[PDB]
Amino acid sequence: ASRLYTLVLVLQPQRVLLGMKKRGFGAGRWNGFGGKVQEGETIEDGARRELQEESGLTVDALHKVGQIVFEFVGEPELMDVHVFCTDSIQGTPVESDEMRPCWFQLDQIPFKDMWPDDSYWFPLLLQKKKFHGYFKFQGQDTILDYTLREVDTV
Ligand SMILES: Nc1nc2ccccc2nc1N1CCCC1
Repeated sequence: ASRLYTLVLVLQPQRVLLGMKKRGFGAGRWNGFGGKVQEGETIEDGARRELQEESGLTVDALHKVGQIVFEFVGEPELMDVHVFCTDSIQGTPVESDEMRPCWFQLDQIPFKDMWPDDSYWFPLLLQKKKFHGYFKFQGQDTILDYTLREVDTV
C-alpha cells in the first residue's frame, strides 16, 4: 500500500543544494531532488537518475541515509521515501523550466519555505545520522503526528 520515492541531497561540508519547484508537486518550496522509481530499476539507480535528470549533476557515490513514510489522511497510497546523500558530484546545477537550484550555507537552510517535516529530519541528515521516520499529514502543511528515530542501518 505504498509507492517508492527517492530524495537526494547534495551535501558539501559548508553548503547544501536545494531546488525550488516552479510548478507541480512541491511548487514554491525548496526540495531535494527525486521522484518515482521505475519498474526493473533499483532504488539507488532511481535516485542517481532522478538527481542527474533534475539537477544536471553527475554523481559518483550515493549513501543511503534514511527512509521516511508519508501518510496523507484520506489518501490510500502511502509515500515510501528513500533518502540519499552525496558529496561527490561533477558539473554545475542547471536551472530549467521546472526547477531552480540554489546552494544554501548550512546556517541559512530556508526551513520556512520547505516542507514541515524537513525541520525534524534535516538536522539529523546534516550531522551524518541515519534515520527512519513516519509522518501523518492533513493537507500539505499540517503534521498530525510523527515518529522519527536514529538507526544504525537504513
Ligand atoms: N519532504 C516533503 N514533505 C512533504 C509534506 C507534505 C506534502 C508533500 C511533501 N513533500 C516532500 N518532499 C518532496 C520530494 C520528497 C520529499
